[PDB]
Amino acid sequence: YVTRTNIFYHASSSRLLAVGHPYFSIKRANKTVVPKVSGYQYRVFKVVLPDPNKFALPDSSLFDPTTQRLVWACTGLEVGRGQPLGVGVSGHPFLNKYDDVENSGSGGNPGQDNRVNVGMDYKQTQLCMVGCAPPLGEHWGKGKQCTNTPVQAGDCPPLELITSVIQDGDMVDTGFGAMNFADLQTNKSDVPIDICGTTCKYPDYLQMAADPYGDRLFFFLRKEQMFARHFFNRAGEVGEPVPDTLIIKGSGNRTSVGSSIYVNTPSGSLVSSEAQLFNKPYWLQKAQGHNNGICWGNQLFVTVVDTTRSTNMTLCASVTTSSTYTNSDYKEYMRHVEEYDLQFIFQLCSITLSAEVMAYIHTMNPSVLEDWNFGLSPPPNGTLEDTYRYVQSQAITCQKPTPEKEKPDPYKNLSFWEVNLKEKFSSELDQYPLGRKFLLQSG
Amino acid sequence: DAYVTRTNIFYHASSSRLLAVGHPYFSIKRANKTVVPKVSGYQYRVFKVVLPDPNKFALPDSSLFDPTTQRLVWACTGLEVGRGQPLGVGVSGHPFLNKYDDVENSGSGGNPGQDNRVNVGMDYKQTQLCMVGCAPPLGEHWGKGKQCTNTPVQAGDCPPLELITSVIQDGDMVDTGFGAMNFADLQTNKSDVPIDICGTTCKYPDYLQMAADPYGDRLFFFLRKEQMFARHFFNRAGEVGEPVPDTLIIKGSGNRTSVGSSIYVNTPSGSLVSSEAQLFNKPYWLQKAQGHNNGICWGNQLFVTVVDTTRSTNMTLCASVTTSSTYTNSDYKEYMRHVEEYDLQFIFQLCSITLSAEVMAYIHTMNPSVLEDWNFGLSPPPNGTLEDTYRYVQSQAITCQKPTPEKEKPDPYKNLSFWEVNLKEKFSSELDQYPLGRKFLLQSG
Amino acid sequence: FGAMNFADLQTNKSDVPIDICGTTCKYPDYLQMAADPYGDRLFFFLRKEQMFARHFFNRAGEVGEPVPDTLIIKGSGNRTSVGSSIYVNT
Repeated sequence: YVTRTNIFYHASSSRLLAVGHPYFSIKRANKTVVPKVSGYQYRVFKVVLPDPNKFALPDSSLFDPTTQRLVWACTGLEVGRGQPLGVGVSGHPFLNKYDDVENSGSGGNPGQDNRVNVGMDYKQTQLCMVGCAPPLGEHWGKGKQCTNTPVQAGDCPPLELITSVIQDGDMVDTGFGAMNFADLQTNKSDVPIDICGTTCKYPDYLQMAADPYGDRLFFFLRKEQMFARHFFNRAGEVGEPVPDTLIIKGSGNRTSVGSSIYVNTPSGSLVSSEAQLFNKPYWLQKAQGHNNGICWGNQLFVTVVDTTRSTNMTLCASVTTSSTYTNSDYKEYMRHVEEYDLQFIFQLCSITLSAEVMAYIHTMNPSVLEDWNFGLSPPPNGTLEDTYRYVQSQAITCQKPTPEKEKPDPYKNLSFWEVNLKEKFSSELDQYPLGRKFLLQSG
Repeated sequence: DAYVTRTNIFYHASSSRLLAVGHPYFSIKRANKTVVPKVSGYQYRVFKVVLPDPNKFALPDSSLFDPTTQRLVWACTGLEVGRGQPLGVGVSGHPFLNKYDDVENSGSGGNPGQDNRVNVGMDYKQTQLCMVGCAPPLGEHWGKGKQCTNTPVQAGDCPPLELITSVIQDGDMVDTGFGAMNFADLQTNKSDVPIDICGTTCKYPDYLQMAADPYGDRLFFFLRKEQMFARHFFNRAGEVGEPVPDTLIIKGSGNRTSVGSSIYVNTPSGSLVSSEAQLFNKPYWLQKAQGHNNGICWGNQLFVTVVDTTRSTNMTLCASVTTSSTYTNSDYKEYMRHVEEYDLQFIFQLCSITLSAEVMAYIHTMNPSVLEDWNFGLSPPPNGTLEDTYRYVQSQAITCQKPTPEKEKPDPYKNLSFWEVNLKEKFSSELDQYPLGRKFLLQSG
Repeated sequence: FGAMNFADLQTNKSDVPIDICGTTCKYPDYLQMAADPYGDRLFFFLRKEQMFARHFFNRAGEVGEPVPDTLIIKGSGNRTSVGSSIYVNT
């Protein structure tokens, strides 16, 4: 039903800032000096693009400027990523830990504060997600216990699966679960320090496969490998005693209980250069969903998260410039670099205009009708109803801080990294490389 | 399969979600009942699919088929496992293990027993599999205790073994490769294996036994992937039992007149995940099956078994019964659960049958107990036939117990238990606005 | 380890091996070469690299900036001492 056009463009930025501290965000209450800039953080970008009915087109002899609209059609998609390779690492300098359970006979008596410096690697991961609708991240928090008996602190609760949109800055889980280590962990010491202040996420694809619009997902790959290195313990008491059915009470020191909690050790394998999905161009020559290149609002969502170039930088600075070697010479400083760019090739679609397909987009999305004009008057939404909002000689209806004002813009508290490229088009494409790579593909 | 006609009717089904969490190692409960059962990654996954009768739905045309002759049924086309968790393995062990010491890097030799039980946690082997069929599958493990019995038994003899072909119930742990055998029976130490394996039974499927009956009620799809490597080596602690023959060894004096370890124990291990090596969310298409059964839910009913190790993570959270204090090791008490996620995405084809005598003979061959659900099976001579003379011997207070013949066999497996799912309700004609029903067009072309 | 003038950024001259103590490592990009519309610096390229992590090590000296007092739970007595969160990949 769409009108496939004839002319293709391209835009790209030149660079994208991401440099600074991997471990955490040091920020004064007056001002921020550097955010937590880490490789493991989710990297979501949104470009803003212009509108093709806004940009005047001189070769418009195909279509009449009243009976038709115009929308872009994203065709060629390409991820720019150009840093040197290398693994990063984090940890916790104070970890609840008895010993290696693998080669040890029994454990000592838990006294006070066996929290020591252990610093651990993470997994391989590379991914991509492209659309004109934001993606959903699925995480958990503690389920509220139901009021049958009063609970004491120190309990196992159940757990609610929480759907949320994905921000920037939050990190991916490393097989430790999309769970609130803010809420569920309560000691601030059991998981590493990079994540202990927050929670981690993961995208659920099957509910993401459950949309009729197609505008949220049409193209997606993944790699993500991992193995487990070691087996250690926690340090503390156990809220659940293991039963005496399948165990035997011993004698002597064996009557003193050993560790029941075991912890794993997530760990990365060898890296690969060849297996990277970066800088291989992709095209929706055919769609898998309901978005046949029809991105809306001149808006794009991209999220690509990587662990491969994750190396964090070491740098020191002298304090006294001493001659004979001391330990009081150099104060430490830790940063970590990231660098990306985005490269995209497009098409157009001139929309045939009736009220039926004007009723189509409302059945897809009602928000962008605010600028999709057609004549603003005859969407006749009005039908018969009693009254909710429009009878105000007030007397029962009141002071109302919340009810209708915080809801209509959903993404304002969604804090994520942004990109503004509303002028970077290109008519001819022999002067741009990846379109020339397309030019042999088109022939 | 050449007696039915492949129709043109194709629908879609969908289960939305299946939330399931629980403690990994054992089940927590009071004395009464379980609200929080033992859930972990390595339990076998027995399920039941339930489909409604196709004749009771108003199919769009009534002329191409005839209900007075035949009673059509669903037929399967292509299904897949929609696994949905972040990838990761969670491990366990047993806090009191039977062991001398390590044999690999033998620093010094041991002397047996004296109760030095060992806390060692280790990983497992890896599996991935999928298995379907209109009848639930049959697994195996080993048994103990019976012989031809000519000789008496002393304290602690050697028993022979016995293979137990048995059904898989859900919650049964899949083995780490040790042995499909009753650990409650053969492992009397109650200490030697990890904690969820100490009392229960691990089992395993026999695929050639699935290849035995040539119908195919237990198999028409069969895909697999497993990997394996063992890291280091152990002993046990105890007594030798059967001694090694010294007829080829040469003994020695000093401390070496004493016996060393003869019992030698592996420590198996797992390799990394390979996310391209999985088999989930890839649409599977079989135009030609492997048994006589070309994908028919005989019973309007199916059985799927798929066990994961990739998303086998354990999960922790810390909690202090204390309000706040200066930090000791006596502050927090710990709790463990284990997340799970499974969903099913289901495409079928309505298939017509025809009624003939050898047809209704063959249903009595296949499962004779099922035609009573069908309606056009009527016996014109009576089966009750007034042998009891239609219940009038005298009924001398028979009324109280007259109803004790109610009805028998309403379930073939009453004591068998497993988790399942209702699917009487999730159907639609045009699957195109559903996911993967557009991928129906790809394979068809 | 990084694309830097290391002897500038490290005044210790002892936190890296020898051939990077007073030198400066570089690494070729692709994209600026991809950006040029002439290609006198690019017409055919390829690469292959493998790496994994052996160990984790530390550095000793003046401490850095710790967390803002809440993600730490303060140790007791001997455990009051806090050290190198400098996490050395290998």
